[PDB]
Amino acid sequence: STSLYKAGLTRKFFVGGNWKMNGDYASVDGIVTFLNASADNSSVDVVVAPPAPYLAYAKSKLKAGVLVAAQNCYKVPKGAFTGEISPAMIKDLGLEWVILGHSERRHVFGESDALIAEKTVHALEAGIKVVFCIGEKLEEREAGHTKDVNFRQLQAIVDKGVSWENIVIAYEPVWAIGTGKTASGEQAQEVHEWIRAFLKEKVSPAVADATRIIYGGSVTADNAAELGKKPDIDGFLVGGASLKPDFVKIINARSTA
Amino acid sequence: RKFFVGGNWKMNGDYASVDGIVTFLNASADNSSVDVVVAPPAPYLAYAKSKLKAGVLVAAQNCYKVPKGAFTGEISPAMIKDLGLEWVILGHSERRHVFGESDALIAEKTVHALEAGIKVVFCIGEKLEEREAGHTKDVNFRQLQAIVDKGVSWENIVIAYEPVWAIGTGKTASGEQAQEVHEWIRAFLKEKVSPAVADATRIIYGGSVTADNAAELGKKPDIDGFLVGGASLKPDFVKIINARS
Repeated sequence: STSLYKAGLTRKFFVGGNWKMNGDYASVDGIVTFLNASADNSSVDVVVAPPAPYLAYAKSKLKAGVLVAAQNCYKVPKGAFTGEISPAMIKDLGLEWVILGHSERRHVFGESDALIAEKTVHALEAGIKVVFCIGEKLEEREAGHTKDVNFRQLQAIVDKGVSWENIVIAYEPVWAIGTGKTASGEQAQEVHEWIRAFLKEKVSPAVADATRIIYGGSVTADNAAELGKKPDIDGFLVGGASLKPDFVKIINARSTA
Repeated sequence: RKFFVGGNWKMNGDYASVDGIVTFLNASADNSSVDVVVAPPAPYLAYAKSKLKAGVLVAAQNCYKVPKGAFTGEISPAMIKDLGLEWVILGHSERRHVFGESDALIAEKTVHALEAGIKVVFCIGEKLEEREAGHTKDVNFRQLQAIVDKGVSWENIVIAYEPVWAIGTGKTASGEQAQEVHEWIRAFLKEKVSPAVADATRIIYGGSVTADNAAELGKKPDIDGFLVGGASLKPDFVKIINARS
């Protein structure tokens, strides 16, 4: 059940920017410009996810401090899957990150827990790191099933026997995505504590304290500092605000003072 | 109707293998009587566009129904155009049956893509069980009726008939089977749209097309080209492009 003890600050912070279906050469140029000019908050792993057609472009222009990730991928390296990309391609492009299980993939494009778990297992085997997304819908939280949803989504990869060194868990309540309805620091902290409790029992105390757990869902330059006060929130997954200069303010808010 | 040959690389490719394909394609001379389009995986679209001779156009393997928005993992016609491309494959069997894209979603994608000013290779095809049950005509017509219902125009649409049972199995449709379906498709277009559209719309065949059968399939008058998967990854793809030469 939902643990109570707060974690110590023993994990490297993480701030990811998911551009979603946004971007063209000109706008990507603009983003890369403010990202490169930003201070190199070495205390924070910074990752951005451009749409597939702009992955190589972004990597060629970004400073070493900003890593590039794919927004999704499939479960085999090569094959007859029109419209899909694989970890092999991600590696070929010189990238080492991928976002899997994003709310939009699960609820707009119907990706199942099983599929997402298979993708995760394969991506990890390939040597790429994964930002594993989980989260409940408003009706589910109101029915008191926040824990049940997150448990199932996480158990899906535990059952596949994945290792956790290269996994960053992103808790993103569906109701907070692009709605401005940000979870309160308290609400987020309690879910993150529960997630660590889950990891402690399902895996090990070591994994629980080493695994980064970031919050996503209407994170803005104005609430980042406030949310970052919670020891169990190791960073954020940013959507809309990752397309603007405010993304830098969010990174600065998370970095060591 | 000018011959149309498309190469769908599907989820295949890295810089090295893409370079190999670009090499044999660039080595070939252009054929005035054949339009050639290849569809690289999304991460290599720009790379392929910069490396390929002007005679070969690049197409995206899929896209969504809005120009921009919160749809992680999706690309749009706006991006396709920004990349300098003018083609997209929609409704491919793998999207419909492996990733569950509905007839309605595909029709909406098609409407949006055409509105954006890009051309569409609209894919349709029945499964083995549907053909055995006598619904080849029904299934293919239903998939087409979906865009007819949306009121799309057809000047920028190439129809790709690819029976599911013939994809990557080596179980190629015979020339007679394909010709029969393409004739039905034109009848559908002549009735639902117009005689002009029925005669102008290019209908290409896909499903285990190889250098061994392309020449023979190409002799059927209602087949206006091919959509090639596995065979598009090797040099003999050029023999398919020149199927009517």
